[PDB]
Amino acid sequence: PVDVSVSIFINKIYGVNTLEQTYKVDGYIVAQWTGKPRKTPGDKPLIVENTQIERWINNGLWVPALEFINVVGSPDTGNKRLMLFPDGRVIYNARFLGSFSNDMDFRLFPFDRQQFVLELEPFSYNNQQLRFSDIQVYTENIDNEEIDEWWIRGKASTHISDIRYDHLSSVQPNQNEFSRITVRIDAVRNPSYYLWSFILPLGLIIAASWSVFWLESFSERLQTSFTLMLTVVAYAFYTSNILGRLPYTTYIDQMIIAGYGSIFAAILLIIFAHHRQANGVEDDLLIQRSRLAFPLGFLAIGCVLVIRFFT
Amino acid sequence: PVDVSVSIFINKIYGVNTLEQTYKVDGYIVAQWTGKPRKTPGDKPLIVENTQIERWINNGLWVPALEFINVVGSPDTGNKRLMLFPDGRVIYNARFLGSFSNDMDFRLFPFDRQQFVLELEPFSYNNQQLRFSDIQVYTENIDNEEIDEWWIRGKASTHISDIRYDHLSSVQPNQNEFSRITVRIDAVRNPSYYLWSFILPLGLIIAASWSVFWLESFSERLQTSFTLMLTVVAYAFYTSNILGRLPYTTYIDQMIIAGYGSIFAAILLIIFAHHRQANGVEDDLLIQRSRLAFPLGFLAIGCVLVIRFFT
Amino acid sequence: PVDVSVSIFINKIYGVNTLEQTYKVDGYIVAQWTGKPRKTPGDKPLIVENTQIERWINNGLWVPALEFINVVGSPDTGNKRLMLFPDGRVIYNARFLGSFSNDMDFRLFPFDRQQFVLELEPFSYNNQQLRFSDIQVYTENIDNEEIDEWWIRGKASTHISDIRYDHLSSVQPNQNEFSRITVRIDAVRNPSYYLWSFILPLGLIIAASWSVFWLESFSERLQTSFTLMLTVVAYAFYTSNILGRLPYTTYIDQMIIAGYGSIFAAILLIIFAHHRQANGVEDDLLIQRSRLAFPLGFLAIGCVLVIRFFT
Amino acid sequence: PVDVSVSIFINKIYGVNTLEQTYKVDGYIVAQWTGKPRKTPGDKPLIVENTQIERWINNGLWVPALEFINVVGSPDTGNKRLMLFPDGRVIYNARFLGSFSNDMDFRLFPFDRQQFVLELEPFSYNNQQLRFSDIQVYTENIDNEEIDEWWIRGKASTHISDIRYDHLSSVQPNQNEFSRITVRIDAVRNPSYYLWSFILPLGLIIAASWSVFWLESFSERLQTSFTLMLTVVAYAFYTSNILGRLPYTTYIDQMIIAGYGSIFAAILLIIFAHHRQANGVEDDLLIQRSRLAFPLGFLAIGCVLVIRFFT
Amino acid sequence: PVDVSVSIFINKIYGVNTLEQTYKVDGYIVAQWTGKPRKTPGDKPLIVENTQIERWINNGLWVPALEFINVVGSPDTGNKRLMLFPDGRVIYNARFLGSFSNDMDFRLFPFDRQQFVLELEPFSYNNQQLRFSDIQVYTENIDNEEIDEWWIRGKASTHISDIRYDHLSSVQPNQNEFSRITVRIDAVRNPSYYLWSFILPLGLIIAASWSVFWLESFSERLQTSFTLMLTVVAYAFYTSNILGRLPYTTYIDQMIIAGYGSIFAAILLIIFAHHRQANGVEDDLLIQRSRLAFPLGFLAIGCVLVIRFFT
Ligand SMILES: CCCCCCCC/C=C/CCCCCCCC(=O)O[C@H](COC(=O)CCCCCCCCCCCCCCC)COP(=O)(O)OC[C@@H](O)CO
Ligand SMILES: CCCCCCCC/C=C/CCCCCCCC(=O)O[C@H](COC(=O)CCCCCCCCCCCCCCC)COP(=O)(O)OC[C@@H](O)CO
Ligand SMILES: CCCCCCCC/C=C/CCCCCCCC(=O)O[C@H](COC(=O)CCCCCCCCCCCCCCC)COP(=O)(O)OC[C@@H](O)CO
Ligand SMILES: CCCCCCCC/C=C/CCCCCCCC(=O)O[C@H](COC(=O)CCCCCCCCCCCCCCC)COP(=O)(O)OC[C@@H](O)CO
Ligand SMILES: CCCCCCCC/C=C/CCCCCCCC(=O)O[C@H](COC(=O)CCCCCCCCCCCCCCC)COP(=O)(O)OC[C@@H](O)CO
Repeated sequence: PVDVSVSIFINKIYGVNTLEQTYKVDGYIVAQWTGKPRKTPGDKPLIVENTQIERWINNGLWVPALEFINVVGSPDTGNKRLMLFPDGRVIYNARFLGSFSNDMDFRLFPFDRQQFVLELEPFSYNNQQLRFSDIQVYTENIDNEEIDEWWIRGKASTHISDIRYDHLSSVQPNQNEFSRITVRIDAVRNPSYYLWSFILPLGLIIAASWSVFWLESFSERLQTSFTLMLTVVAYAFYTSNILGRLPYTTYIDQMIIAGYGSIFAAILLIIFAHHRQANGVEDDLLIQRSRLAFPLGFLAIGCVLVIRFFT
Repeated sequence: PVDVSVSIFINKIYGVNTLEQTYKVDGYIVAQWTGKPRKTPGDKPLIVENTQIERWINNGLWVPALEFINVVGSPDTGNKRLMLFPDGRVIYNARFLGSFSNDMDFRLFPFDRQQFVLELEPFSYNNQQLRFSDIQVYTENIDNEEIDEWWIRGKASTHISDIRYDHLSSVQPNQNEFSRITVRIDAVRNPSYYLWSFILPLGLIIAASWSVFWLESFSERLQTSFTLMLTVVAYAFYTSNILGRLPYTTYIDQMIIAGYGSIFAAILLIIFAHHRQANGVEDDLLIQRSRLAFPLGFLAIGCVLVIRFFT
Repeated sequence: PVDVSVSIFINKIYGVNTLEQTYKVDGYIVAQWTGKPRKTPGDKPLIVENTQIERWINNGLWVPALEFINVVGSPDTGNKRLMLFPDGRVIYNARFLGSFSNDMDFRLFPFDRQQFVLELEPFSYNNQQLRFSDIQVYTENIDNEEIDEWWIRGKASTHISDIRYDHLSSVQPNQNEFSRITVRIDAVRNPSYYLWSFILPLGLIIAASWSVFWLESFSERLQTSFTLMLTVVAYAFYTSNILGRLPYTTYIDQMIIAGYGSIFAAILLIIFAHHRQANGVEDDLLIQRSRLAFPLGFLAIGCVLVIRFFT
Repeated sequence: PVDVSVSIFINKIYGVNTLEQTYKVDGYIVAQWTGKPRKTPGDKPLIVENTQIERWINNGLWVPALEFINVVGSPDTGNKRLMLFPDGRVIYNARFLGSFSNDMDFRLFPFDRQQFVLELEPFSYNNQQLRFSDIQVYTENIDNEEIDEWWIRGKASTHISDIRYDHLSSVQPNQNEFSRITVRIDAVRNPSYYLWSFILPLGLIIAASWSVFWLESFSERLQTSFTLMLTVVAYAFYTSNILGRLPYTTYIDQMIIAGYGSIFAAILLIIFAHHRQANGVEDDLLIQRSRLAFPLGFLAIGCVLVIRFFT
Repeated sequence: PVDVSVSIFINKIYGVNTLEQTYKVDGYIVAQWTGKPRKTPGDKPLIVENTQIERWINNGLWVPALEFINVVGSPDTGNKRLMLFPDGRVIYNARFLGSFSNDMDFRLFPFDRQQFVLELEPFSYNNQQLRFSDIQVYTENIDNEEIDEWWIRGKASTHISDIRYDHLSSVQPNQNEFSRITVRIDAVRNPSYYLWSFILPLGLIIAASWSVFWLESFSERLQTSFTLMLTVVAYAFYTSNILGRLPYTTYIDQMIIAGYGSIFAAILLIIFAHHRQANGVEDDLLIQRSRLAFPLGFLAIGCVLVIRFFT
C-alpha cells in the first residue's frame, strides 16, 4: 500500500444542532503521500489550484478520494490545492465544511458531555492499497474555547482503525478492510443558560406552590395550585425544542415531572382535607403542619435524584 | 439483457420527518455486471474515481444510470468509483444520500409500525436490456438500533419486481417493463417520549378534573373545570406538529377528544345540578355519588378504545 | 415547424404548501419528434444517457429546451436519456422535480377545490418552429389517491394553447407566439382534520358559552365568558398558519368571528342585565329566558352562512 | 460603446418576505445589441441554446455578463438562448429567478405602499464600452393583480442611470462609471387580513374593557381588566413575526400600545377609586360617570393618530 | 513574493442572524498584481469574463485563489472578470456573497456594539510567495446606514496581518505563515424596538404589580400577583429567540429576573402578612406603608444595575 499522512486543522466548530445531533465542522485536510519522482518548473514544489487537479488526474496522477463517513449531506469543498514535489511526494490540501453526525446521549442534559467525531476514510482503496500512516489534528484554534454552549475540553484524540465492509466482499473477495481515521473532540455543555433561564423560574414556581400551603382560605389554595400546575405542565415540551423527542428523561424534564407530582400531591392533599372537613371544624394537628414537611420532601426527592449523578 | 447484481449498504437512516413522511438514507450502492474482457495496467482491477467515469463513458463503456424512484428532491451523490476487471466484469460503486418518501400510516401514533422503502430502478433500460439478477442489502450498521425514536426490527426484506410503464408504451411499443428493486426496512416507533411527556400530563389533568367533583362549593367546581377544559383544548394541534394534518385520528388525539368530552360532560352535569338546585336544598343521592362513577366511565372508555388494538 | 408529442408521467405530487401556494411535482417527461434518418450501431434505437446528450448536441443534433412556466425556483432535473431511432425519430425523456405554483382560492377552506397546474413551453422556439402535436398525461399513479389532505378527483385535463409574448415582439417581429401545454389535475381538500381538530373544540367552546347563561351567580357568568372569549380570540391566526395572510375570510375564520360576536354579545347582554338590575330585584321574564334563544340565533347564523355554499 | 436594448418580462412576483425585505421575481431578460455581420445556416437567425453559448464565447463572440445588483444570493438562471442574425445583431435571452431586496418602510403597516426594484448592470463593462440604449419592461402578466397581499398599481417605471464606482478607480483610472437599469414596480399592501384578523379582535377586547367600567363589584372590575391587559400585552410581537424587529412603531403596534395605556389607565383609575373609598361610602359623582368618558378619550386618541395619516 | 493590492467594495450587509452569530455580506473584491508583460488585441486591457478565466489559467496564467476564512458555508461567487494589461498587471474582480461569522458578545443586548469581520487569505500561497501590499475597503454604500437594527458607525478598519499555520509545518517546513486581511465594520444595535416592544409592556406589568399593594382585599392581592408573576415567567425565553442560548445574562433577561424576584417578594410578603394576621386584627404600621417602599427598592435595583454600564 501507500502511506498517507493526514493533518486535519479544525478552523471552527459551529451550528451544533442537538435536534438531529449534527454539528458543522469547518477546516483543512492535508493528505501527504510519496510517489515516483517528477520534474517541476525550477525545483520548487508545484502548486496546482482547484480546477487544475482534474487535468493532472487525467494526465495520470494518482489522487485518492478521501471521504467523510459520519457526514450529513454532501460536504462543501472549498478550494483544493495539490502540491507536488521534485523528490516525488504529493500533498493534497482541501478546505472541508461538513455537517457531521455523532450519536449523542442527553441523559444528563444541562450537565452534558458529548464528543464531536470526524470519520475519514478512502472511498475506493482498502488498506492493502492505501494505509493511513499517522494523523495529527491541529485543533489549536478551538482547543480551549466555548463555541455556543459547549466548552472544548482536552485534546482531540486521534485513532486509526480498520473497518471491514461486508458489502464489498463479493466485489473484493478477501481485501475489503478499509483504513479509517477517527478524530474525537470532547465537549462539555455549559449549563448556565438553563440554570438562570429554566431552573430559576421553575424553582420560584415550586417555591410559590410551597407557599400556597401557608394560606387560610380554600378559595385561594386550590385555584392557585391549579394555575401553577398548568404552568408547570405547559413546560413539558421545553427539552423537545432543544433536544429531539428522546425516549429517556433528562434532568430538566425529570424536574418538570417532579413539579407535576408535587403540585398534584398538593392539590389532592388540600382537596382531601376539605372533603374530610365537611361535618364540623374537623381540624387535625398534622395536616395544618404539613406546610413545612412538603418542601423537605421535595428537597429529599431532589437530593436522591442528584445523588445518582453524584455517584 | 445483462445481469446487474446490486449490493446496498445502509450507512445510516436519519432525519425521519413525519410531517412530509420522508426519511434521509445514506449509504453505498454497488452494481456489478459483466461485459467484454478488457486490458488494464498489470492485471489488477482498475479503479476509476469520480470525474473519470465520464471519460470512460465517452470512450464507449456501458454504465447504466440507476435512479431512486421514491426519492424527494435529487439524491446527493458523493464519490463514485468504477472498478473494471481484466476478465470483463464492471463494478459501479457510489455513495448515495437521499430523502426518500414512503406512505406512512399513523392510525396508531405512539405505538407505530412503519417501513422505510428504497426503490431502485434503471432510468433508461427495461428488463429486456437490464435485469437485476439479485440484491443483498447489508444493513448491519443499523440492524438493531434506535435512530431517533424508531427501532429497526428484523432484516431488510429485498424484492425484485417488474413495473410496466404506460407512458413509455408509445416510444417503446411492447417492451416498457422495467426491473425494480424494493428494499423494506421495518421500523417500530418508540412510544416512551409520548408516554412520559404527553400521556402523563394529560393523565394528571384528567385525574384533577376527576378530583374537582370532590369539592363542595360551586365557585370552584366550574371555574376549575373550565381551566382544565381549555388546557386540554389547547392540546388539539399537538400531533399536527409531529405528524401532518392527517384526516384520521391517532391514539393521542382520540385521548385529547376523550378529554374534551369528559370535561364537557363534567361541566354540563355540574351546571345542570346547580340549575335544578334552585328552589331549595334540592339534593339527590345519585349526583353527589357520581364523583366516583365518572372516572370508572372514563376508564371503561379507555379500555374499549384499547381493546380494538388488543384484538 | 416540427411536431413534438409529449407524455408527462406524474410519479407523485407532494409537499402541497398552501402558505406560498406551491406544490412539488415529480415525474417523467417524454418529448418525441421526427428528424432526418440516422445510422446507429446495429438497428436498435440508441440510448444516450445524461452527460452524453451534450456531446450529441455539440455534434449538431437538434434538442429543444422545454421549460416549465409556473415553476418556483429552478426544477431539479434527474437523469435524462435521449433515444434515437434509425428511421429518424428522436425521443427526449427526463425526470423532472419542480415546485410549481398555481393561483389557489381558499374562500371555502376546509371544503376546498383546487387544481395543480403544470405549464410546459419551449424556451426558444415559437410555434412556427416547434408545435406541440398532442399530449397524453399518464397520471395513473395518483389518479384516485389522497396525498396529504388532497384527494385527486377525475382525470388530468390536458390543453395545448398558444401564448403571445410581447417582450419578444422586437426581437421576433411577427412570430412571437409560443406553443404551450397546460396540465390540470383537480384536487379536493379533505376537511376531516379540521372537523375533528378545530371545528369540534370550537363547537364545545361555543356550547359551553351557551351553557354559562344557565348559571345564577354573576361572579361566574362574566369571568367564564371572558375566558371563553379570549380563548376564541387566541384562535385568530389559525388559518394564517395553514394558508397565507389572505384578504378574504374562509369558513374557519368566519366561524371564529361568529364566536367573537357570540361571546361579545353574551358579555354585553349580561353586563347590561346586571347594570339595569341595580335599584331592586329588577327581574324581567324575557332576559332570564334568553338562555335558550341565543343558541338558536347562532344556529340560524350558521345555517344562513352554510346556505350560501348550499346554493 | 455598444448599445444594448433590454426587455424584462416579469412572469410573476412571489414570496414577498417582509422579514428580510426580499421578494422573489421570476422572468425573462432579452438584451439585444449589434455586432459585425455573420453567416448562419440558411439566412434565418441561429438559435444557440444553453450550454452552447459557451462554445460560441470560446470561439470569440462577445456576450456581456449582465448581473442583478439588488439580488440576495445568486440568481437562479434557467435556460438561456443566444439568437444571432445574419445582419449582425445578437440577442441574449435568459430566464432569471432571483430574490431581490429593496429598502422597505413599514411606518404605515396595514396601509402600506412599497416598491419592488430590479437593478440590472453590466458586471465588467462601463458605459464607455456598454451603454443601455433603452429598456421596456413588459409587466402585463402582473400589471393589475394581487399576488399575496400586494396589489400591483400602475406601470413599472424604468430608469437608466449611471453609477460611479470608487473601488474600480484604481484599476480603471477615469472610466469607472457603469450604466444601470432600475425597474420600479409600485405595490400597495392589502390591509383586509389585518382588518378582520387583528383589528377586529383587539377592537372587541378594548370595547370589553370599556364595558368592565359598567360593573358594580370590585372583584370583577380589576381581575377582568388584568386579563384583558395581559391579553393585549401578549400581542406585542405580532408585527415582529410579520415585519422585522423595526425601530419604529407601525399602526398595529401603536394600537397595541394604546391598548396598553387604556387598560393600565383603567386599572390605575379603579384602584385609586377603591383606595379613596376606604373610610366610608366615599362616592363622587364624577368617577362613576367616567365609564362613558373613557371610550370617547380612546376614540379621540385614535382620531388624532389617524389624522396624521389623513394629512 | 508578489504584491497583491485588494479593494473590497461592500454592496450591502444583510441577514444579521444573532442565533448563530452570522451575517450575510455581499460585495466585490478586486485583487491587483503585476506579472510579465503580455500582448492583447489592440492595446486596451483585455476583459475575460467568467468561464473564460479557466481557459487562461489552463494556458498558464497565474491566478491566486483567495478565500474567506470566517465564512459559514461556501461563499456564493457571482460573475468574475479577469482584466489583463499590456504592461503586465493582472486584475481579478469577483462578486462575493457569503455568510460570515464573528464572535459576538451580547452581555449588553439592547445597547449592543458588535463588529462584522471579513477575513481574506490566500488558500495556497504563503507570504513568501504572495504578500498583500495594501487594502482599501470602499464601504461608502453602507457607511452611515441602518440595515435592520444595526447602525454602521465609523469607517471599516483594515488590517494586514500574518497567520502561522501549524498544520502546514510538515508540508512546508519553515514557510507556513500566510498573509491575511481583516476588515472590521463596527455596528451598534438599535435598542428602539426592544424599548417600545418589550421594555414598555414589562414596565407596565411591574408597575401594575406595584399597584396591587394598594388593594385592600386578600382575594385580589395574591391572585393578581400570581397572574403577573407567571406572565413575567413566560417571558424567560424572549432573548433565546433573538440571541442564542447564551451562558450569560443580558440586560433584558436580568430585567426579567428582577421581575421574578419582585413579584415573588411581593407574593411572599403578602402571604406572610396574612399568615401573621391570624389571631386578630394584627395590623402593623410598617407593612401597610410598604406599598410605596417597594417600587423605590426596584428603582434602586435598576439604578445599581445601570450604574455598572454607566461606569
Ligand atoms: C413524600 C414526600 C412528599 C412527596 C409528595 C410529592 C411528590 C410526588 C412525586 C412525583 C413523582 C416524583 C418523581 C420525579 C421524577 C420522575 C421522572 C422519572 O423518573 O421518569 C418518569 C417516571 O414516570 C413517572 O414519574 C410517573 C409517576 C407519576 C407522576 C405524577 C405523580 C402524582 C402522584 C399523585 C399524588 C399521590 C397522592 C397519594 C395517593 C395515595 C418516566 O420516565 P421514562 O418512562 O422515560 O423511564 C425510562 C427512562 O428512565 C430510561 O429509558
Ligand atoms: C358514560 C360514562 C361517562 C362518560 C361521560 C364523558 C364521556 C364523553 C365522551 C366523549 C367522546 C368519547 C369518544 C372519545 C374518542 C373520540 C375520538 C373519535 O373517535 O374520533 C372523532 C369522533 O368524533 C367525536 O368524538 C365527536 C363526539 C363529541 C365529542 C364531545 C362530547 C361531549 C358530549 C357532551 C356531553 C354529553 C352531555 C349529555 C347530554 C344528554 C372524529 O374522528 P374522525 O372524524 O376523523 O373519524 C374518521 C376516522 O376515525 C377514520 O377515518
Ligand atoms: C340575533 C341572534 C343572536 C345573535 C347575537 C350574537 C351574534 C353576533 C354576530 C357577530 C357577527 C356575525 C357574523 C359572523 C361572520 C362574520 C365574518 C365575516 O363575514 O367577515 C368579516 C365581517 O366583519 C365582521 O364580522 C365585523 C362585525 C363585528 C363582529 C363583532 C360583533 C359583536 C357585536 C357586538 C354585540 C352587539 C350588541 C348589541 C348592541 C345594540 C370581515 O370579512 P372581510 O372584511 O374580509 O370581507 C371581505 C371578504 O368577505 C371578501 O373579500
Ligand atoms: C385622556 C383620555 C383618556 C386617556 C387615558 C388612557 C390613554 C393612555 C395613553 C397611553 C399612550 C397613548 C399613545 C398610544 C400610541 C403610543 C405609541 C407611540 O407613539 O410610540 C411609542 C411611544 O411610547 C409610549 O407610548 C410610552 C407611553 C406610556 C404607555 C403606557 C401609558 C400608561 C400611562 C399610565 C396611566 C396614566 C395614569 C395617570 C397618572 C397621573 C414609542 O415609539 P418609539 O419609541 O419607537 O418612537 C420612535 C418612532 O416613533 C420613530 O422612530
Ligand atoms: C430591598 C428592596 C426590595 C427588593 C425586593 C424584591 C427584589 C428581589 C430581587 C431579586 C433578584 C434581583 C436581581 C435581579 C438581576 C438578577 C439577574 C442576575 O444577576 O443573574 C442571575 C443571578 O441569579 C439570580 O438572580 C437568582 C436570585 C434569586 C432570584 C429570585 C429572587 C426571589 C427571592 C425571594 C424573595 C425574598 C424573600 C425574603 C426571604 C427572607 C444569574 O446569572 P448567571 O448565573 O448567568 O451569572 C453569570 C453571568 O452573570 C456571567 O457569566
